Amino acid sequence: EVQLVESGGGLVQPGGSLRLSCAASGFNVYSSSIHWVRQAPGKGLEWVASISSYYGYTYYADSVKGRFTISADTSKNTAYLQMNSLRAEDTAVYYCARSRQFWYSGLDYWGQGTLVTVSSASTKGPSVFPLAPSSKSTSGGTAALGCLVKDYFPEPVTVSWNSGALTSGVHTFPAVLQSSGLYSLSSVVTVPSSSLGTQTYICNVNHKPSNTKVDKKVEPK
Amino acid sequence: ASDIQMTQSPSSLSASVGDRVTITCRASQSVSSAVAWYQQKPGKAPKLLIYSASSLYSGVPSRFSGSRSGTDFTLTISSLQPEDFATYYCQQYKYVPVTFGQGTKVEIKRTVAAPSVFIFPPSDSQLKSGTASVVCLLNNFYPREAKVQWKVDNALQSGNSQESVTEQDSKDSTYSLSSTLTLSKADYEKHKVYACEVTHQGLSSPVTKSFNRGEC
Amino acid sequence: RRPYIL
Amino acid sequence: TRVFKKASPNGKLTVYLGKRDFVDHIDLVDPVDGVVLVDPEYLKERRVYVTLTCAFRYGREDLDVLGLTFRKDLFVANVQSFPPAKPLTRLQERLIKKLGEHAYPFTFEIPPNLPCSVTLQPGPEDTGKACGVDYEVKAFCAENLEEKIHKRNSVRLVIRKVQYAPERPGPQPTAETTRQFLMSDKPLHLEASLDKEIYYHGEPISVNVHVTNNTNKTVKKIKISVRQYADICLFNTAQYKCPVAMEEADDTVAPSSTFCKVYTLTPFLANNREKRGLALDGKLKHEDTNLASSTLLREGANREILGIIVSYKVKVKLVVSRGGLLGDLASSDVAVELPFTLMHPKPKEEPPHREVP
Amino acid sequence: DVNTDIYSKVLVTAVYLALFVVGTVGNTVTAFTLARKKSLQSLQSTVHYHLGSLALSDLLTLLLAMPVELYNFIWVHHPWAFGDAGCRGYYFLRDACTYATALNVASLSVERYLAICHPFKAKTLMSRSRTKKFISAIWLASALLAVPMLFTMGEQNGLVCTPTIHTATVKVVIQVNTFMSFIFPMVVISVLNTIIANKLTVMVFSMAIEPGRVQALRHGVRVLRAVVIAFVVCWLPYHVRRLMFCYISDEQWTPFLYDFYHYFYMVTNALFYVSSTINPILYNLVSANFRHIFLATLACLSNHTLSSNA
Ligand SMILES: COc1ccccc1C1CCN(c2nc(C3(F)CC3)nc3ccc(N(C)CCO)cc23)CC1
Repeated sequence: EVQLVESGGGLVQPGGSLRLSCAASGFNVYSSSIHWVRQAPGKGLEWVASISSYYGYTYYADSVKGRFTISADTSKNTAYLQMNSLRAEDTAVYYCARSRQFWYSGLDYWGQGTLVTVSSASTKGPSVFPLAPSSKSTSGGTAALGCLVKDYFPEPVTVSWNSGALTSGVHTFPAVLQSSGLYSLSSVVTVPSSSLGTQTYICNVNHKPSNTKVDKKVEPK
Repeated sequence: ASDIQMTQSPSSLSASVGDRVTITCRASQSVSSAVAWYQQKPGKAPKLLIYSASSLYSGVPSRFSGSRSGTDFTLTISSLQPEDFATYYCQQYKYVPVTFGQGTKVEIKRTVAAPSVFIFPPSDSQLKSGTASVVCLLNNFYPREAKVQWKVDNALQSGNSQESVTEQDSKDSTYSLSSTLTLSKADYEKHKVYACEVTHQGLSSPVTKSFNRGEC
Repeated sequence: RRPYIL
Repeated sequence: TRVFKKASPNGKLTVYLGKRDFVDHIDLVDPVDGVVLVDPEYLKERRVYVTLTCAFRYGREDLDVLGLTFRKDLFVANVQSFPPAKPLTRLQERLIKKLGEHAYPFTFEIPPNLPCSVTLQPGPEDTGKACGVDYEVKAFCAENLEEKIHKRNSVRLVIRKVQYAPERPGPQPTAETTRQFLMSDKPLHLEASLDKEIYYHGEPISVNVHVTNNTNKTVKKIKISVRQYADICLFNTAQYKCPVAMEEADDTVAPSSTFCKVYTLTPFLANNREKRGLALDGKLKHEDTNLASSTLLREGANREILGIIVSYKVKVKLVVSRGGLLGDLASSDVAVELPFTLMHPKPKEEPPHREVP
Repeated sequence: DVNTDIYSKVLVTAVYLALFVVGTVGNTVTAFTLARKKSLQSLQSTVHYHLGSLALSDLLTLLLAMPVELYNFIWVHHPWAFGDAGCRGYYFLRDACTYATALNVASLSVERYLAICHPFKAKTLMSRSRTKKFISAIWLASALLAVPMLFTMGEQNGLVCTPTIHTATVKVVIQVNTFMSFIFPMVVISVLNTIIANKLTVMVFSMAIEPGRVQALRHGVRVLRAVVIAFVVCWLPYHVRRLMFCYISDEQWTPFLYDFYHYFYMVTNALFYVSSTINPILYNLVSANFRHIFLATLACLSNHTLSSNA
C-alpha cells in the first residue's frame, strides 16, 4: 500500500506559523521526491516546495522562498513544511505529492489535502433569517421556500429541512466568503402550492464546529 | 527559462456521453516531452493520467491518450463516460518552477430547459437588525449564462452583488444560481423598488421579476 | 675518565 | 519520434542520433546508429568520417596549473560515410527519407567487455572536467584521417553506455566467520545477510546481523558500513574503497549470549558529496548523477578490462574489547563483507532531461 | 666542572628549541596529512604506513628526548628529578626511539626497493596486513633491543647517570648498540637506495595518487641519495661519540678531551636532532600531491544538442 497522509492544517492568525506533516507509507524518501502543492478554494494547482533527499535538495516557489522551509525526517519517513509570515494569499488546500526520484516526474501519488485558513477573524455561530415566499410575483408552478444563513467562520453548516423529511429537490449553494470574513450559504426548495397551507416548512441549522443551533420557520405571506 | 505558462485553450467544455473531446495546452517555451496530465474530481486530490506527453500511467483507461506536436500538447478522451466529468490540468516538469495549466472543466451537456426565477425579500427581523439582503433564485438553467441584475429604483446596481452557483446535478445535470445583494440600514428604506433581471441565453427574451415594499 | 654525561 | 541534432560550429555538418544511452546487454551492446547530413558544395570532394571513441580522462597533480585534465583512448572506431564503401535501420531509414539523399547513415558496434560511462566525483577545489570513462561520437570533414581536425567542421556528441538490473534475482548474500582470541575457549560466531542480491538506487539495504558469542569476551560495538569498490586501470591495475554508508551501533553482546538485530542503511549522494574520487554514474555534461551502478561482467570474461569497474559490499564489524590482561585499548575486530548489486531496473523511456533549475 | 661559554650554551639552547618546534610542527601536520581522509586509499601503495611510522618515531624522539635532555645536560647538570628509575627509563626511551627511527627508514627503503626493482615479486610478498604487522614488529624490536639501556643504566653518586655495569659490559652494550643502530641500517640504506637510483636512472614511472589522477617524482634520485648521505652525517658523529665513551683507552689521559667531549656532545646531539626534522622537508620535495595536502592542512593554523522528430 502506497499512500501519503497529511496533518497539521488549520486556521491560524495572519503573520503566524504552521507546520504541515506528510506521513508517507509504502515508499522510501531516498527513492522518491516529496513536493508540496496547494490549491486555493476554486482555483488551479500550484507547486510550493519540494525536497529531493537523495541529492539533499530543497526548492521553493518564487513567493515562498523567504517564508517556507521543507524538510525530511528519514527515521519516521515523513516530510514537513514550516510556513511562516503567513498572509491572506496563503489560504489553500495543501497537498503533498510523491514523484519517483530516479528519472520520473508527474506526481503519481497525492495526499488527501489539508485546508490552511489564514484570516484575522475568529469562530462565530450562525444566524438564520427566513426568506418570505412570494405568492404573487413568482410564476413557477411550485412555490419556492428557503432560509438564509450568514456570519459564521467555521466550515459550512448543515441545514436540514424538517429533519430531512422534506424531499423536494432541495439545494444548498456552497458557502461564500464575505468581505468581513464570515461565510454565508443559502438553502432553497420548491414545494407545490397545494401543501403550502398544510405542510410545515422548518429549517434546523447545526454548526457543531462553532457549537450553535438556531431554528426558524418560514411561512408564505 | 524565467517562467513557463501552461496555457490551456478551453476553460470550460460541454460534451455528452460517448463523445470525443480534446484539450490543448500551449507552453510559453519548449519543455520537450516533459508534460503530464491530471484529473481532479471536485473536492479530491488530482490523479495522474498521462506523462511524457504521450505515455499512459498504469491503471488509467485506454480511452485517455496524449500526444505532442510542437510547443503544444493534447489530451484526448475518446467516447467519454459519465465518470469523466472533472477538471484536467497539464503540468510541465522540465524545470524546477513546475507550472500547471489553468484547468479545463469537462461537463455533460443536454437539451436546454427554461429557468425558473423567484424573489425573496429580506426578513423583518433582518431589517430590525439593521441589515438588508435582497436575493433572487435561478433554478434549472443549462447554458450557464445567468448574469442577473437588480435595477434598483431604475438604477443598475453593481459591485456589491454576490452570486453562487451549485455543482452540476447527478440526476438533473443543471445549474442553480443564487444571487444576493447587501444594503445598508437606511438604503433599504431609501429605495422602494427592487427587481432581478435575468439575461439568460436559454430563453428567447430577457425576463425581469419586480418587487416592491409591502408586497407579499 | 670523565663520564659526567654518557 | 524524437531525435537529437547537433550542427557544426559553422553549420555544414549535422549528426542525428536517436538515443544517447546505449544499453550494454552483457552479450551485445546496442548499435550506435545515426545519420550525418553533409553539404557537397562546401566539402569539395572531401570525406566525412565518423569516430566512436572511449576515452579515459585523467588529471595531473604535478602541474602548477589546475583543472588541466587529459584523455587516454581505450577504444577508437572509424567509419567513412559520404563515399559509402549491415543495412540501415528503421530510424536511419526514416531520417534518410526525411532528409533526402544528402544524409548518409552510419552505425557502430561497441564490442563487449568495454567499460560503461563512469564519472569519478571531483573535489570542491577542482575546476575542470571530471575524470572517468566517457564515450563520444565525432563526425568531421577531412580528406585524410591523419589530417588535422579543425573544430569548425566537426561535431562532438557525448553518448553513454549503461547497464540495468538483471531481471532474475540472485542468491541471498550471506557470510560467517569464527575467531579465537589466543585462548581457544569457544568460537565467536558472526553471521550477516541481506534480504536480496540486487538493490535499486535509493532503496534501503536490510542487514540481518546474527552474533552467537560463546567466548569470555564482550562485543563492545557493531558497525555496519556500505563500501564502494572501484577497480581503476588507467596505467596500472589499482583498487579503491569508499564507505558510502555507515551505521555505528553500541549494541553489546555478553559472553555466552546471542544477539540478533536488523540494521537498515541506505546509500545516497547527499552525505557523500565531499568524497573526491567517488565513482558516480556517467554524466552528459555536468548534471547530478547517482552513485555508480555495479559493473556487470560476463561469466566468461577477459578480465583486467580497462576503465573503472564498480562493486559494492556491506561490511559488518564487531569491535570486541579484550578483558583480563589489558586496559581495553586493544580491539580484535571480527568482520564480514557481503557483496550486492546496486543498479537501475529496465526503463521504458530516456533517463535524463527530467528536472533542471 | 664543565668548561663551556654561557653565550654558546644559550645559542645552542635557542637552536635546539627552534629545531624542536619545527620538527614537532612538521611531524604533526604530516601525521594528520597521512590520515587517508576518505576514498583516497589506493589499496596498492603502502608507503603511507612507513611514512607515518617514521614521522611518529621522529616526533616521539623529539618529545621524549629534547625537554629532558636540555634541562638535564645543557641547561643544568648537577641535580636530577626522576631518580635512578627515571634516569634509566629516559635512556631506554631514547634508545627505543632511535632504533625505531633507523629501522623505519630501513624498512621504507626495503619496501620501495621491493615495489620498484621487482614489481612482479612485490605484490606476491606484500599486503596491507603484512605491512601493518611489519610496522608493529619494528617498534617491538626497537623496545626489545633497547631494554639493555634499562638494564645497564643507573644513578651513582653529583646526580650522575652513568651506567652501573662494569667497563667491559658497558663497552659491549655500546658496541652492539652502535652496530644494530648504524651498521645494519646504513648498509641496507646504501645498497637498496643505490639500486633504486640506478634502476630509475636507466628507466629515465606512474604513481596513481588518487582515483583517476597521477603524479611524478621531481627528484627521485637526488633525494634518494640524500636520504643516504644524510644518515652518515646525522647518525655517524653521535654513534662514534657514544662509542668513544668507552673501549678506547681511558679518556686519553686527561687532555683537553674534556671540553672536546662536551662540544662533541653538543654538536652530535644537534646533528642527531637534525634528522628528526629533515624528513618532512624531503617529503614535500618529492611528491607534489603530498606538498599540496601538507600546505592545505597547515593552513588550518560548440553549439547545443537540439531535438527533432523522425
Ligand atoms: C625518508 O625518505 C626516504 C628514506 C629512505 C628511503 C626512501 C625515502 C623516500 C621517501 C619519500 N620519497 C618517495 N620516494 C619514492 C621512490 F621510491 C621513487 C623513489 N616514492 C614515493 C612515493 C610516495 C611518497 N609520498 C610522500 C606519499 C604521498 O605522496 C614519497 C616517495 C623520497 C625519499
